[PDB]
Amino acid sequence: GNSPQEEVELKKLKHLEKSVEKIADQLEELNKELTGIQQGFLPKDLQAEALCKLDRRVKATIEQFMKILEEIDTLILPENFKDSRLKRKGLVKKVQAFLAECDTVEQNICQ
Amino acid sequence: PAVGIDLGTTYSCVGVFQHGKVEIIANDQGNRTTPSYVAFTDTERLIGDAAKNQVAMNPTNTVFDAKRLIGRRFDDAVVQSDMKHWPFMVVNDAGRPKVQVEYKGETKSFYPEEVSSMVLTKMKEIAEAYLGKTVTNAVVTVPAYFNDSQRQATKDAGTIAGLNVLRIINEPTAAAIAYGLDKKVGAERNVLIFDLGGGTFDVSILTIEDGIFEVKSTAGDTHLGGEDFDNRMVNHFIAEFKRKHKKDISENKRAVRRLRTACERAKRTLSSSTQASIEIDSLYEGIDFYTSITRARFEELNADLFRGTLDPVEKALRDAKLDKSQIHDIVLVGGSTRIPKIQKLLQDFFNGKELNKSINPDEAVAYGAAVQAAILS
Ligand SMILES: N#Cc1ccc(COC[C@H]2O[C@@H](n3c(NCc4ccc5ncccc5c4)nc4c(N)ncnc43)[C@H](O)[C@@H]2O)cc1
Repeated sequence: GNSPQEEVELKKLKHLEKSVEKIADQLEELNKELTGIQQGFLPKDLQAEALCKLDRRVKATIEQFMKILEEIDTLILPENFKDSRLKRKGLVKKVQAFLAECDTVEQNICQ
Repeated sequence: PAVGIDLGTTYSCVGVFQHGKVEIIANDQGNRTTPSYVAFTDTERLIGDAAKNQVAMNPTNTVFDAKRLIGRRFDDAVVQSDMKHWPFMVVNDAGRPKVQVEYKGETKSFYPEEVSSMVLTKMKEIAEAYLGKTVTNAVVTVPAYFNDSQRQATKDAGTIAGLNVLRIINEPTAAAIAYGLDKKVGAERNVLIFDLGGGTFDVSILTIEDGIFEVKSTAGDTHLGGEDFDNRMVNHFIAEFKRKHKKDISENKRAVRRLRTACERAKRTLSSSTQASIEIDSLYEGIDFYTSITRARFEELNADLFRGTLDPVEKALRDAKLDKSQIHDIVLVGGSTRIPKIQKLLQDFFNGKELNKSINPDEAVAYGAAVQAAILS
């Protein structure tokens, strides 16, 4: 059943999972800061300046997820590699929901 | 120590002739070519891989293609038409073109040669980081069709970069020098240099006699490359997804990008194998896209475009007053020349002639420049 070969693939996707987790925490840090700025602590001209800074970081984050997707898309997983295929699919779908989270943010600020 | 620099429109490459051998030098990222990219941000100026990596997050402030502007007037026909391909802004200033960007709090403009000198500095530094010493002597190549304003503004970009430009040498000449075509025995040779990259196609015919070079003609297409061949495969797979799923993906930017990135990679695979497989999970509305493409099908998608490369070639021969039998050497330069069908179309137009192609086609020009830089040093 379980092949030595599939451990190579599972290891690849584990390393990609951790990268996703690290971008996801940058995304976490974006909402935590957004909130504080989205509460009129400073004048509107400078609040906008903070929101644009925040927006450029949303863009970095989106671009990092995108590069993750491009790496996953180099994988060819045999139909028998059921564990790799399920972990690849989970990861893609997860990144995509983080990407939807990023779109919520940037369409809301620095327009 | 002297280095040879290919200052390409999209990529640059640096080589050093040392220990009787050309060493093509990798940058800090381990890449033997470096993107001709400069990016202006909130806090930093990025050059090379760092600049091209953030192109999606900063399109209007990432400058590339400066080689297209260098040495030209703003009202140059070329300048106006290329400008329609660029997401950054180009401006007129006393008759000469300038690129325009927000370098943070300001809003700055650069002459194409200032951008080209940033790229040369990076190449200079790549060489110094590998050699572990100062690099100042360099040959820098230019296209055979470059005018006096174009060869000079290129030489000045070098100078500004702190380089001593020993010579400005033509790219086709440099490729010839790479294959030791100038070392040949007796009578005068006609060499066809067929240069096809990701973005430009250049045909040049030279004469070599007693090692002395002469440009006879130039031809090609300013906007032809592997970029165009990827698009034929992209449209093929968009049609396929519409067929199997009744779904139109082309307005999902992230899906089109995934697909395209996978397509240029499949394309490269197809240069050494006869089939390429693609698996993209959840490409559009959660639908997985598993597919493959044969080499013959890839060739078929691009049939007109490949065949069309032979037209510049015939124009070149006409303009040089030569018959295709009177070409003694054909040299392959540019990443796209790795495509078997292109090499076979060329192979057969010259009635089976045999091609010079053992030197990495992306690297041949820097390779010839490095040979010549050592000789000049
Ligand atoms: N890293 C890197 C890198 C180095 C050089 C290039 C220049 O290539 C210019 C064009 O050449 C095309 N090309 C190239 N380019 C060389 C190349 C090498 C490694 C790469 N790795 C990742 C992405 C692109 C790569 C291109 N190889 C081709 C091949 N084998 N068959 C058909 N076309 C090929 C590319 O698709 C481009 O359209 C592009 C990227």
